[PDB]
Amino acid sequence: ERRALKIGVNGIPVTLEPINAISNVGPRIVNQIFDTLVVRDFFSNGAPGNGINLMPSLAESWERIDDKSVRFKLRQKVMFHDGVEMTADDVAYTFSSERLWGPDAIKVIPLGGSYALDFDEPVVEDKYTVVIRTKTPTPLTESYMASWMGRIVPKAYYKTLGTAAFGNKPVGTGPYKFVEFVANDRVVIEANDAYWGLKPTASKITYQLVAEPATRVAGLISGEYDIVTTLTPDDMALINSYPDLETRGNIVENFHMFTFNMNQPVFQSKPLRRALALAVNRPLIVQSLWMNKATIPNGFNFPNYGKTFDPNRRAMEYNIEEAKRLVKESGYDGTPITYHTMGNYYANAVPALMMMIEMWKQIGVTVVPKVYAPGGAPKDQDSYMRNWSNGQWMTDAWATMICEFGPKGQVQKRWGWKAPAEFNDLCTKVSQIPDSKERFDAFNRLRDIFEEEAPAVILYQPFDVYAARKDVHWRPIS
Ligand SMILES: O=P(O)(O)O[C@@H]1[C@@H](O)[C@H](O)[C@@H](CO)O[C@@H]1O
Repeated sequence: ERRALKIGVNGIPVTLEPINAISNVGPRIVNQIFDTLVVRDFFSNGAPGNGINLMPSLAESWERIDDKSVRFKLRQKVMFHDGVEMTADDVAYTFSSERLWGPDAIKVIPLGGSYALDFDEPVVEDKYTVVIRTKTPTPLTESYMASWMGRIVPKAYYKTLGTAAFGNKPVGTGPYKFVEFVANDRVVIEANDAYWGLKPTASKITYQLVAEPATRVAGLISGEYDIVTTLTPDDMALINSYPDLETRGNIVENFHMFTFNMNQPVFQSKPLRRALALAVNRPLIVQSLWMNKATIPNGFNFPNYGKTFDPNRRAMEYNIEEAKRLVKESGYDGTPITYHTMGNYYANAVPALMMMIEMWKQIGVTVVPKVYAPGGAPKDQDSYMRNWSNGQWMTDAWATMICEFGPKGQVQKRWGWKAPAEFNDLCTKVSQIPDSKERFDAFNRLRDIFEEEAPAVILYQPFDVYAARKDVHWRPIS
């Protein structure tokens, strides 16, 4: 009654440490190894899978005490995979200055600080009670605990190994336990029948990298894989013609983009970045490669932001006249610019790049594709243009404009974006004020600066498609 599942995936994460595994490919694995304190109810308030009401998980209950503090009462007798009982000490360590948000924690969780709330040190009240605290007020704590930043780690084991080594031999509380990790190849996990929640329904899960999507489709058809990920609308007709198979597709709260290494002289200033942005004909790409199923957002602005979503914001601009003028102004040499892509790790990455290369040729810029294999990513000094994505992981516009593009983020710190001082001051501002017209307007000003500066260029939200045998009723791919 419990099958061993074989899952053909687009990629494999670089680690299984849950924060450092945040990517398009990590969470589907780490969400089976680890649990959170609370979980989102994806079908609350009539939502078709993107609901936000919070429900108990490792925490049986919780109470917001004040604008800075939330007490969690933990489930008792929850076992980590190595037999150690989870306690409030583990939860406190998970959100500690040492592990997550303090100064030295950046050396090993590079993005921990940028993706953290303004935490203060947790307080352990007793074995099963912990208080999560923030130095300044925020309403986001509880929902943050249901996010991909909330996965609970075992303090003693993790601290002994350290972040990096723990990521190669992870121990969690989740329904599946670690068996093996081969970089750029596979992860195997097995049923944890000591799980505190519903008994696992699969005996084992193997996530196998299959880089080419047509090979993933063919492996589903042959029975080599039970489930495959990261397909496109074009694959659906063929798969659905097999009575034993099916596809599922939906718009995801994630956007595809391209971005720049702004430490490189050719992109240190906005003119050539903005020229490349203004020449992207998004409706043509969507009609050609996505069967008109991918969604083009009106800026860095998504409905899940709730009170900081602007439903009346203007479209992102397409203006080849202005693009040509900026190519001339920038002083651009005609020298080819590389665009690195890890094959089709992002669905339609290579065919979308080929369409954009032609769009860029029409404005006088020569862009060359550099298609590489997993593990073959270039050193930052050899990177110029590259593709990326951002998952919109909070019900607030703080993520990902501030997380990724704010003064504490990687776009400014690692990739060298010298953002206007006004942008960094508005990032600081929205983070210290509550939902209101000043906050809503500040996000619209950040969005405008983002478009004028072009540190990245938003393409669209992909229509994500997965496929599986109909007789495989549980699919651990999100
Ligand atoms: O495109 P990727 O697979 O690398 O994954 C990105 C992360 O890098 C990013 O940290 C996060 C939040 O913005 O969204 C995605 O998961």
